[PDB]
Amino acid sequence: SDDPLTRPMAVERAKEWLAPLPPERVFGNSYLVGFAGLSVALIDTGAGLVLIDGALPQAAPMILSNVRKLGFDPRDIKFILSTEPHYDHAGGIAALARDTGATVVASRRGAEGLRAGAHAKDDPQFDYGGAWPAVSRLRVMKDGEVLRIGRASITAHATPGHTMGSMTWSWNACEGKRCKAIVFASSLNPVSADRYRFTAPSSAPIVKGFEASYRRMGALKCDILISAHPDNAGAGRYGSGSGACRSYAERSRRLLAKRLAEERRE
Ligand SMILES: [Zn+2]
Ligand SMILES: [Zn+2]
Repeated sequence: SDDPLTRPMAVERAKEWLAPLPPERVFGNSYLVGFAGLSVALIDTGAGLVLIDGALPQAAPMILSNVRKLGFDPRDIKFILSTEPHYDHAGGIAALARDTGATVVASRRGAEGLRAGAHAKDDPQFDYGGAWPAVSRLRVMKDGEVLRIGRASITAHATPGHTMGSMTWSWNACEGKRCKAIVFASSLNPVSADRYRFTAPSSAPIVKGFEASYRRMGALKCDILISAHPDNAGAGRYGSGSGACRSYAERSRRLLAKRLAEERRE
């Protein structure tokens, strides 16, 4: 069995990214089933399960194992939400969709990258090239659109900048009468291949994209923040409490400012 959808990528970086963690309940019906360096969430909606992201291709079996350790059947995963079409977050999604029958859910631009399993021309990391497992079974959400399943309501928020189709997901998780607003934030890291310039006129959609993302992340109700790379939000697997999403955005803003200045230095 040479499985195209799980054949490993980035095996050296994966030693850190995929370091194991026990799966844990976040709050309510919502759980973490990812790794030390890459977040994967699992929502039990009462009418099926929803996963958020899929890590690397070889992570798909590890994710399904974690889902089982929590007592769930992966055959009940109905949707896999995608924050971005890069192989460290989408790499395992095709395998997960194959094995579960789930529909993959993304932004319009995100879906285009998922279908291709390759970088789009306006992706800051286009020049890195490469290919990763492509996805075909795709549902596009518009910015502000809500996915309702079981008793859960998940809102899609376009949060471009890292790529044009990067997308953040929010929903409420409840325990008895107490509910918390959870945000699973796409990366906002301004990184690129070597020759890419964020200050080029052709990059303006990406830079205006970051500005819209900062405004969105400042507006969200955000009792709990799960960052696609959890170290971007700090120590531990998620951050909580007033201000988390705003701090996350400010971190990105500071990195972007530093990057723009770097490009404007002689
Ligand atoms: Zn990325
Ligand atoms: Zn990433």
